[PDB]
Amino acid sequence: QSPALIASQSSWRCVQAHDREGWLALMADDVVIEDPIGKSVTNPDGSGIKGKEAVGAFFDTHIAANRLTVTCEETFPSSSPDEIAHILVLHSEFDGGFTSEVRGVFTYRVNKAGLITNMRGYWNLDMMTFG
Amino acid sequence: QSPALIASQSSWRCVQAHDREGWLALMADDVVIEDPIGKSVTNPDGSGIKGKEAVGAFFDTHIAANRLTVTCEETFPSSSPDEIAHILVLHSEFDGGFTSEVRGVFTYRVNKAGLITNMRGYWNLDMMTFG
Ligand SMILES: CCCCCCCCCCCC[N+](C)(C)[O-]
Repeated sequence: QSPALIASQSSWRCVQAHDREGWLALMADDVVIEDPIGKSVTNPDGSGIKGKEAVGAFFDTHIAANRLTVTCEETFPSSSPDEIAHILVLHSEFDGGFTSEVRGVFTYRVNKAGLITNMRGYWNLDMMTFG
Repeated sequence: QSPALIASQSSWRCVQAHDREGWLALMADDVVIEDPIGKSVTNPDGSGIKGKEAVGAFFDTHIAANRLTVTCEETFPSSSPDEIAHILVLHSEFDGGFTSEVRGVFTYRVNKAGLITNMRGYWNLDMMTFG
């Protein structure tokens, strides 16, 4: 498996399993998570979640006590072992009850070491479904 | 329509019409086209095709003698009006009836003037089909 595919697959696994230290272990010190790209509830100023401290902070307040499910519908390798794209379905479940789901394209970049430098999501709240 | 969506649709129109100057007019002077991301036939050194002079040369090489079609299977807005992703199928025909086809994720970014700064493709020669 390419470094990008390993990292993205390991990323989904840690998040779903609520593995804080495993998730952060996948990340470069200079990581930027734009989920989604542009201004949204999960990217308030559009500049993304920047650095492992911020990423852990996000996990703590927004993943720790919430159920998240990630379904990979399709994977698109590039001609670089370090860059990859996927069609993912994100399903979130807050206690007690409120659900949201969104389907979008997600891009990942890793550095030479195989650590995630970028995760970028193409979706918006107009595309989201609620229950 | 968003600037990103407008620019991407216009890119498809220009390339299919062999409109070299119209295509270049959609681009920022700092444009980088990575089709695909990473080293390949259409990205010789993996650093992409950089700037309008180089893009014009790329057009002369890979588009001017290509019966090229672009089919948009699906579009994925982000939360930025300036960034968007699509699943595209690019069908080429060249030199006496050779045909190639690739289906992949293509991301586009525009600047504040709505001009394309980045076009990036997730595909590799291994996912290409022929005839
Ligand atoms: C079998 C190898 C042939 C190389 C594939 C043909 C290159 C076509 C490039 C068409 C232009 C693509 N794009 C994204 C700029 O529109």
